[PDB]
Amino acid sequence: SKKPVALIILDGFALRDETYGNAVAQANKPNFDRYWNEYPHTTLKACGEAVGLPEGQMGNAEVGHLNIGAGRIVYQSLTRINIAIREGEFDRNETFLAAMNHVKQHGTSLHLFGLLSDGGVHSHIHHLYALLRLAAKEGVKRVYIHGFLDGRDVGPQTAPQYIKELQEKIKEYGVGEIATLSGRYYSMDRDKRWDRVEKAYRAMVYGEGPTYRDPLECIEDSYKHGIYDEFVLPSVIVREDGRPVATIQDNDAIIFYNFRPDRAIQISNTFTNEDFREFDRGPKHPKHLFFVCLTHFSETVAGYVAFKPTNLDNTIGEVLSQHGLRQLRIAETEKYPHVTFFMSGGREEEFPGEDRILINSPKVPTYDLKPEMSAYEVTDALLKEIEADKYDAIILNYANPDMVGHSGKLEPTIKAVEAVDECLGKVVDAILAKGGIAIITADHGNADEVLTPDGKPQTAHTTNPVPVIVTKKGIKLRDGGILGDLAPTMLDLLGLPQPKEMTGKSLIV
Ligand SMILES: O=C(O)[C@@H](CO)OP(=O)(O)O
Ligand SMILES: [Mn+2]
Repeated sequence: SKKPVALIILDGFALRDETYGNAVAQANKPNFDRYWNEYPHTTLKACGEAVGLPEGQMGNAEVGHLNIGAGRIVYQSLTRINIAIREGEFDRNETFLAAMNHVKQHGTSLHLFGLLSDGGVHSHIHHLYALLRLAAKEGVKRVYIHGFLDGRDVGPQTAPQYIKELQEKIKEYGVGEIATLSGRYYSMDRDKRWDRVEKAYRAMVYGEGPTYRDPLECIEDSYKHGIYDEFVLPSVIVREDGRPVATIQDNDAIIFYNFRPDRAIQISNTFTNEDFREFDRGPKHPKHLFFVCLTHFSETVAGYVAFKPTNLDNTIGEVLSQHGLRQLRIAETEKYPHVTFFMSGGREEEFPGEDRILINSPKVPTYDLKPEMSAYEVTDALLKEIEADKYDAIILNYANPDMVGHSGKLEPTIKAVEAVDECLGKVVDAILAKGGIAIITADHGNADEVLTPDGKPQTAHTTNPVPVIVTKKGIKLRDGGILGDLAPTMLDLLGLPQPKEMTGKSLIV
């Protein structure tokens, strides 16, 4: 039948020499290793300019998957917006101005909300300072900030530094008041866990949740309970009279300064959807909100986009489609969006011939509680499909390393890696039996450093290079490649012509 070519992405699996806090190196990976010893391999740059990001910036699932599926260096939003601020164009943004014009003409309020850190994955605090300075320039009187605490793209208990810096800028620009503070767990969920979402929503609209006069005391009090940045309960900052600093009301304007869509869609829909059934918003639910998305989130969001998106044509998925091949995209909840939407270049609709399998991730708050996650069910489901001789190409993502690594815990991250390695063996073998080829790789680093030099949790990504194995004897892979070379390599294996849009180059010599 078919000799399937499979693209296998071991999420957050990177190569790093130091083995201290390196889950990847400490894990027993017989399968992975044997493939690395017995087949052609290399490494690829998945950070900075190589993937369309500023120099020094680390990579992540969105970037990685856009680039991997695009076959070219994809220009990222972070970079694009940093440049706008640099070139004096940010202040001339018609969407920002219209938002500020709105609150001024109708005398409502402007609210700014998003991740409060310099992680650069979902946002950057510097953009917020940019919106605050622009606001002061435009003469907006009432500006309120609703902060989503990080602890995931940055240190786990670094919120206080960001809060302190923000307070300095506030005083410097002369506008803005921190209204609420919520952990990204509740305000930026992407797993459709509406109870978490509702918590954040009700804090911002009804001033419901833990109340404090001082933002810093809110943080310190939560730490005392062992609850850090990422998981802090949506809290409300109150005034001297006990009233909330500010609640979101009819006709106010909202600028969500996040530039990555997966964790922004949910809370955005909660604010803009005329009909919302996931949960009851209650009778005061603010209506007529002038809503601004920093970048395109989804068509379901009844708002405006500051920076317009641009189609990426002829991504691996499209080429496969145009040539009549049947493709499958598969992963569990946590990375389902990446193997589908991002892999297809920011498109949600399946291509003709494209099949998708979604496997539910375990019902646990944090994955360090269940390292193997749902890796076995994914593998099972995939093996059946492989056995049926249905697909010409396959795109699989094992989310374990990144998900468990984000916990900053060494032992669980090792179990995760080993769980993935076991499954990987079963998958690559079955592929080989069908006479196909596999392309083992990753989208970015993480699991390779889940502890700081000092032995403390390291919850973020790394800048280390990712691995690449092509299960085909008799060939050689060139070095110095980048993720944008993977798509071309797959088309090479499939004997399909490479489109002009893909400015990348096959790794096969
Ligand atoms: O959890 C997420 O949304 C990011 C970190 O902010 O991780 P990844 O890029 O791997 O999805
Ligand atoms: Mn991650």
